[PDB]
Amino acid sequence: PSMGTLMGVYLPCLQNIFGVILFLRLTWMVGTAGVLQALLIVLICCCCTLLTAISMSAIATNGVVPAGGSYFMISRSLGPEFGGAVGLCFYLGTTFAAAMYILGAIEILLTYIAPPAAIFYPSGAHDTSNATLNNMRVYGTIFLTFMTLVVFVGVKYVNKFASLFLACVIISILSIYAGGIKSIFDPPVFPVCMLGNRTLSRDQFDICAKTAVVDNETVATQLWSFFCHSPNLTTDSCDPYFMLNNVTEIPGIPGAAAGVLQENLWSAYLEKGDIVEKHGLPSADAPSLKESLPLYVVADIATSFTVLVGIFFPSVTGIMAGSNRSGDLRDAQKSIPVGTILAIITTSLVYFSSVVLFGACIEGVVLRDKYGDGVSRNLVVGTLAWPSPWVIVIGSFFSTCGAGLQSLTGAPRLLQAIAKDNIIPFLRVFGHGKVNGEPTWALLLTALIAELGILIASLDMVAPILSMFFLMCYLFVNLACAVQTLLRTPNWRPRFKYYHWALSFLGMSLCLALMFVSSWYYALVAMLIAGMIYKYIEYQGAEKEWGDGIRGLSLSAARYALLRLEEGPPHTKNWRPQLLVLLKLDEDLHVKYPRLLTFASQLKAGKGLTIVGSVIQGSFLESYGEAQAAEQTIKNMMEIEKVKGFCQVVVASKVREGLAHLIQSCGLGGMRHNSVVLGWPYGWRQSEDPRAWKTFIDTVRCTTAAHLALLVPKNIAFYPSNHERYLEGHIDVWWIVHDGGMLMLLPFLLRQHKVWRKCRMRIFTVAQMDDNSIQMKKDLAVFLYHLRLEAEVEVVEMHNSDISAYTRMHTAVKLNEVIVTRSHDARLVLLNMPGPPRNSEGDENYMEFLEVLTEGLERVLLVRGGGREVITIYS
Amino acid sequence: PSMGTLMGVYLPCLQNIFGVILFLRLTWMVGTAGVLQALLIVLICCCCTLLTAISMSAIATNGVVPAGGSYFMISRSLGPEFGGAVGLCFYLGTTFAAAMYILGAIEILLTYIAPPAAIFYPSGAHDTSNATLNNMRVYGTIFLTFMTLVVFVGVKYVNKFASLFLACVIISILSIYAGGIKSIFDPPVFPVCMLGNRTLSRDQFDICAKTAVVDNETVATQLWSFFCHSPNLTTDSCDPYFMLNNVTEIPGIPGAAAGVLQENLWSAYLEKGDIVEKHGLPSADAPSLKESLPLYVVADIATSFTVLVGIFFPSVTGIMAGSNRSGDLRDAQKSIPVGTILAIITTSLVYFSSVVLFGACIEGVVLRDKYGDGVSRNLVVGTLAWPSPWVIVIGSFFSTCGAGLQSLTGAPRLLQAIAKDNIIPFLRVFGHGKVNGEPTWALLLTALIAELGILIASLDMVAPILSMFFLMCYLFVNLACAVQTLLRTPNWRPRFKYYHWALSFLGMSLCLALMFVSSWYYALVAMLIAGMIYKYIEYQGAEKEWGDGIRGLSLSAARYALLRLEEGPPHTKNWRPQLLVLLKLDEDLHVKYPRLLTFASQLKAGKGLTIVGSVIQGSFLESYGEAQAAEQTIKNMMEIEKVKGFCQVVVASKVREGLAHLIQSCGLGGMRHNSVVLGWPYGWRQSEDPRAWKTFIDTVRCTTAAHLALLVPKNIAFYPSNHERYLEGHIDVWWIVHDGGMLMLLPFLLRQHKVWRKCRMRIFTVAQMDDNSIQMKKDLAVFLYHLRLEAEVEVVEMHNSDISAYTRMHTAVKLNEVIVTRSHDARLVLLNMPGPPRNSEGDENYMEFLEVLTEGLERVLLVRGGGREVITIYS
Ligand SMILES: *[C@@H]1O[C@H](CO)[C@@H](O[C@@H]2O[C@H](CO)[C@@H](O)[C@H](O)[C@H]2NC(C)=O)[C@H](O)[C@H]1NC(C)=O
Ligand SMILES: *[C@@H]1O[C@H](CO)[C@@H](O[C@@H]2O[C@H](CO)[C@@H](O)[C@H](O)[C@H]2NC(C)=O)[C@H](O)[C@H]1NC(C)=O
Ligand SMILES: *[C@@H]1O[C@H](CO)[C@@H](O[C@@H]2O[C@H](CO)[C@@H](O)[C@H](O)[C@H]2NC(C)=O)[C@H](O)[C@H]1NC(C)=O
Ligand SMILES: *[C@@H]1O[C@H](CO)[C@@H](O[C@@H]2O[C@H](CO)[C@@H](O)[C@H](O)[C@H]2NC(C)=O)[C@H](O)[C@H]1NC(C)=O
Ligand SMILES: [K+]
Ligand SMILES: [K+]
Repeated sequence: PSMGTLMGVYLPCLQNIFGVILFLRLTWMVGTAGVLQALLIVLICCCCTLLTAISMSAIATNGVVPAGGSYFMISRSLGPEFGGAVGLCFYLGTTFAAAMYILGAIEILLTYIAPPAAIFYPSGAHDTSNATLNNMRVYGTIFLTFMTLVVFVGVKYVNKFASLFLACVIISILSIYAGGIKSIFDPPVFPVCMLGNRTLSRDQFDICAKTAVVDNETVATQLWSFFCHSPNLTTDSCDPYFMLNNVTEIPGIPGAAAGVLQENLWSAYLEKGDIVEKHGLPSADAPSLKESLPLYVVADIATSFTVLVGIFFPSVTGIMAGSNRSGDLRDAQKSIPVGTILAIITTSLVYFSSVVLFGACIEGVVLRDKYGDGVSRNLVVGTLAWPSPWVIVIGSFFSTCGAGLQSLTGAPRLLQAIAKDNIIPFLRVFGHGKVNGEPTWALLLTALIAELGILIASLDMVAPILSMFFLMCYLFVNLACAVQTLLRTPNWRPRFKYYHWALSFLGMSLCLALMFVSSWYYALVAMLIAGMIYKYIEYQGAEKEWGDGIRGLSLSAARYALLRLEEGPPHTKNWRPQLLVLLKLDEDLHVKYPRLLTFASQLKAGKGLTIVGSVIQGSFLESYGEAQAAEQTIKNMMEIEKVKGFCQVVVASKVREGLAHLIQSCGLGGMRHNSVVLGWPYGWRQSEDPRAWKTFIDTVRCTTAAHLALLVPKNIAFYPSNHERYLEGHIDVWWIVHDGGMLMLLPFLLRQHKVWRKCRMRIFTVAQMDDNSIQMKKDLAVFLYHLRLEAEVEVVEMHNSDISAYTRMHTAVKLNEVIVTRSHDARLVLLNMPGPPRNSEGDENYMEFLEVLTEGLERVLLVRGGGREVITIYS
Repeated sequence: PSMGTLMGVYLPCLQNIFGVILFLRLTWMVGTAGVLQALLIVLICCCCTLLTAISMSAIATNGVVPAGGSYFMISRSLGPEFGGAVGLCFYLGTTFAAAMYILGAIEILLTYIAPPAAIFYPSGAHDTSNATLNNMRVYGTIFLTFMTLVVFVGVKYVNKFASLFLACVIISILSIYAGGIKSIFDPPVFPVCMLGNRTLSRDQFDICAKTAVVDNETVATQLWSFFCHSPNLTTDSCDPYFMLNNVTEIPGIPGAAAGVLQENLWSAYLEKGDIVEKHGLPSADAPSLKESLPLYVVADIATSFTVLVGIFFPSVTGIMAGSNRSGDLRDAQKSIPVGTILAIITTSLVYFSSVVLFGACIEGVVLRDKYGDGVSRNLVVGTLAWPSPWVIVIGSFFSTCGAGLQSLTGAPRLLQAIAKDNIIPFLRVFGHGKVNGEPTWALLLTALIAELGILIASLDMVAPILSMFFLMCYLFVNLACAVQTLLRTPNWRPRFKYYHWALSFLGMSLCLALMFVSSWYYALVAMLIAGMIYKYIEYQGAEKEWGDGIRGLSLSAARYALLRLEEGPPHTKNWRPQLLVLLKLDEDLHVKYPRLLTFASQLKAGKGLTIVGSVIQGSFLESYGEAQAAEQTIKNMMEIEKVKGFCQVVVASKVREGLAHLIQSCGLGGMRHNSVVLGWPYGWRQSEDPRAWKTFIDTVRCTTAAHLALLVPKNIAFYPSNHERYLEGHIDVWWIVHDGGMLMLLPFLLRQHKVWRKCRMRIFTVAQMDDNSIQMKKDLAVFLYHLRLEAEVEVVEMHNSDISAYTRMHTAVKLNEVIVTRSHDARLVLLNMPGPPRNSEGDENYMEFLEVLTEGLERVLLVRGGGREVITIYS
């Protein structure tokens, strides 16, 4: 591990991000859309790329930066899914970028260097735009096969050629800028011929004039014959437009001044078939024939803001190239982000400055002319260069061929990596390699896809697909980062100093909008294939890890949610009850109190969680069938009571030991239960053995030991069935000094049912004789009215000296008289359960008085909190 | 509950589905696109509607069909979510349908019945198409407020007017078809004026001729003056086109023959500003001035297939109207589907037949003329009617006004219902109602939205928005049905005889494509708002049911997945191991064998679930802190071993009782554990108490009683840490007569780790002397090669007479000698664990001899299945 930061990540990213659009389709961009819109487009693309770089840096800061490429980092940081989709998108982008590079190199070879090097000439104006496409296809396939053979046998020569090509691009840029600086003092002389208001083409004729002077006489020029098909100057059978307008010679490079910048500062789009047009030149109007149109210059494609953005976008892709040597950096956590960001910044600055230079040095005629038709078949960008345009042409050609080489040697690499990681089946056969490791069948697949792309044979028509794939990958990386940060995933801590999920969300939205505005059907199909591959990967993973069923990807979801649930710290406010239900089974293996199940169902109304549990005496090794039958019958009984939950039965030797074990064993980590529901012991005096009720008390102690809310309804046989409706009544809630957090909440949560909806609460808190409640009543009423739940509230009590719940037998009947006289007709009574016996011997007399505390009442529901259970909403 | 099927669901659905597009913009559809394309569009729309009807019928067959409207049915059948989104989409669709109906009524009143009833006249050709829009806005707002007041005070009159309007529509259709039949014998005389190839407008001038005969002389007509601005026939200062063509009187209704159908059988689109043209009429070519263009007929909008589909789609919406009276049908499960399907079928048949009639009776000129400009300002559809066009005009006007009334009285209904169900907060204030129940502020909201829609003031520009909302609702209902069926959700049993999830998926795809092809930005914004409201509803539900945190919607997901997990029947093939880990804690509350955790981590490699458990002796009521500390320290220790799972600690009085309870208590319903991992007792002879090892044996019995796979590694101290890598070795697997299902699977699952990846399996199954294994070796090799996992396989054994695992002490050493000689150098040894002791007294000597099977060996991993455990992949 020994590599610098400039040599490790800066230079490779710089050479990858720079491309051929800068040398072929940037002056056209500035000319056809104006300086302001050009800067706007560059700014938008730079913004999405920079936000994606921020997200990539956040990814690269997390973890330990596993060695090997850039796909491995994303896969390790974002799970097995979100890696296959982005991997395939990147692969398709690389394999189409190779084809685009081949097409650009072929174009440079054909229209600039050696025009005679053509197979099928486009003879005649008829069917002009087919021979060029056929030549493109032929040369593309020949170059593709030759370069596949070149990258087959040897690769290290290509490896050093990479630095060669970077040097070529650098010298090209410096040449351009030196020429731009020289343009201040004295510009090069590259005249352009002008006819009326439109522009001619100088490649065919020689002199830009109507009539010339030869042999001491005035004679019509070659332009006269080529435009009027009449070698006699007296004929008038040609276009009236030529005889109605008059010719000039405009300097192709006027210099770098303010006026030239002001002239072409505004947008001027065009439609296919129109003529690139000057703005400030005088000209009359007249019709024209159809034979003269071939001897003009014409826009080859309809131009628009969206189309221009789509064409320009590939000129900024290549951000993720600064991770191919991730296993070699001396400092992985630091070098990658700063290097990537600096590379993006310097490319953006060069783009801005070059756009301004083109706007302020070349007029709107040359810039709006692809292929340099208006200027002697010459490259427009090379007109500015200092020594000569040929250095620019050679540098562009070498850089384009080299970029094709790296793309074609890089796509099989990640295809083989994805294949060897074994997440998609057929990639397994697509994965085999040579003895050293160089791919041997994936190269054929990428060659076939590159040939398919070349078959289109149009540089402008291929760039949008490249843009779609790269934008789609960027959308997934941004979305993954944003969601992972927001929803608290474990093992995701991007300790980067300038990261925020809002930035990732904003970049996602911005260049999602870019992806859709550019082309909606390509975006739609890309999204469909990405979603399909994501779901297929998820299904394969579920089949592999789990029992290989259609239920696997539900078990996976449950496990993933339960693992997410561990990161958060418990607990905040807004306490809600979660119920554990304890039942007793008759000697005939049948339930005893289904009304308790009905009550538990109507309290939660099908929300939250409920775990019904039971205990069967006996050994486990000889009573498995009994437990298996009891679980099934409890499951059947729960279905008819409209309660949704889970069941559990544990065979044990001691029933109280089984209950104690069930107290904290039910539920998984974080998915626990919050409260316990247990019944009342009926006829304990009838039974002679204390064990009929002592176990009861024991359970309470455990519920106090585990800090769990305890609910013990009494007279469950009188509780209403799930069918009997109620039309009128009053639910009394006798709040006392403590545990008021939920005593005012249970009526609110229970009101949301078809049974008790008609009733109204009658909270009747005690008014101790020590201090009156004139203002306390107002404060409590204000607190109730501030919350959603509100009802009649009063303050009344008979005595305060008696110490019942202060920290004591007469105080039981003393309050019982008031309760019975004031709440005899109430439908239901919420009441605070007292504390457990102080010592072990205090149990008996305990059971002595709680029942006379509820003697005479029909229905009571004793409640104790024994925990923290703070509440904020509603209550 | 007493209602028929024709009066309950057929007639209301028929009345709702028929609209104003049929009477205003259907002849235009047939004229501008041709019969074939019209039939194709109608077929596509009918297909999506019919598939949505199939899905709706499947929904209506499930459950008990809860009473009240149609929103309640969807909400009950598809959960609280997917109901709010579709509810809001339906509400917006209805409140824009009201505006569209108002606009259609305004147009009918303005351009057909009383032209003078205008406020802002469009004087002059300048700014012509804005005064009409202003008139539309003024009349729209005045009738909006008037109709809001009408539906405010009284509604019963509107209720009977509904049947009135249905009768009006029926009589209108009957009149149209009677006129179509009459067209066979003798057609009505409605001449159209023709100039050359283009068509004039008869509303302004009177006679369609060049020069008339008056006062026994030849005098130029009013057309001469209105088209040449010269009351003298000798002038020639007007359009040359008029002087080079002719004038004819083409019959506007030629009859119903084959030739007329053939003439307009092909598509003919047009662009905005163009003139409708006859196809077979001869005419010369000449230029024209700009003063004559106003005295022609012009297409008011650019026409295309997509635009025409978008305009036509609202003419089929209204399927869900056959569920408003759901709480009153005599038979809910049967009447709704058949009635809805029959209504859709009869509407489709009427649409097809009327399209064919229009194609085969009316020429392509007037059909392509909106507002009937070419025929005396007359409605085109009313030209065919038997008595007179006025009956059609009156019926259309009354039907449109009534449709607006029902839309405006229906939207507040479901708005109030959604508000009262309390799923979105501000709907609470939007929900207040009068004493009877009629809404009082929701009506204000829908009135404002309808006013906003009318502000557009264009019938064609409003229909696509309705189409988008209705299609979005249909997309959600179809997607919900398809996913609900596929993922085996509980409480979803659509017992309909003609339902299949493939149909719902196909309809979803088809009119998702419709929604996107019509307009992509409207579709995008609709999807964004639907997704946002869905997520907001989910978040609010999580906050309400759960502890009101950002973790709520993860608990909800876990619960929902575990509830889905119960429906499926266990278990299919492809057994996979799920581990429960048993640990012993030192007296100093510290772990003993972290190497066991490392082994459990490398065996699963972060897949499946792992539930570590422990047991602490003592009472629970006084040892809570010990358990709380032990759980935390085990959680800390698990993190460094790269194992992901859950922990559980249970305080108990008997350690073996705690283990027995932990056997089946860990995990929830369906999220259970499949196998148990327990260590080996070291130095049992050193200990005098049998409980040091007897408990061990006891655990095995429980694992046999619960039918759970048992794994007991020996010499765990020598097992490698997850850091020490291995370069060479051999993992011996000594398979025996039984339990071969996973003995060949454990090496395959364990191979996928960075430590054991270098090793290779050496399966060495026994070759009993009873029968050779020459062909059995070939069969086993074929079975291995068929699966992914394969390795060296041999057959060897020293004797077969000895009965070791047949159902016995010398047979231990007899096999031990062979094992030690043939597998001494192996890295790891997989071996089949024998059966438990036959009786209780057979435990001791049991522990006597198993160890001689492992005597001398370094690492052994004894395995027993004790279950079913069938495997299909790989193995
Ligand atoms: C030749 O180019 C210029 C500008 O189009 C014209 O030549 C002279 O300049 C003015 C400006 O148009 C003309 O109106 C004069 O008639 C020209 N002659 C002078 C000033 O002596 C002229 O318009 C062009 N030639 C033709 C035939 O159009
Ligand atoms: C260039 O000069 C011509 C006059 O020779 C300008 O006039 C346009 O001529 C074309 C051809 O008939 C018309 O279609 C346009 O409508 C004319 N433009 C008008 C009338 O504004 C032409 O605009 C000039 N081009 C520029 C200034 O870019
Ligand atoms: C209608 O008749 C005209 C001749 O009066 C046909 O000719 C068209 O004329 C316009 C106006 O100049 C041209 O733009 C078209 O190109 C002509 N079409 C031809 C020559 O085929 C016109 O086609 C007729 N339209 C029909 C039959 O639909
Ligand atoms: C307009 O009408 C005249 C009618 O005279 C057409 O002239 C045709 O040729 C001679 C000369 O009048 C007549 O005998 C024919 O009967 C005329 N009609 C036909 C169909 O041949 C003239 O061709 C018409 N111009 C059109 C249709 O553009
Ligand atoms: K690039
Ligand atoms: K309708």
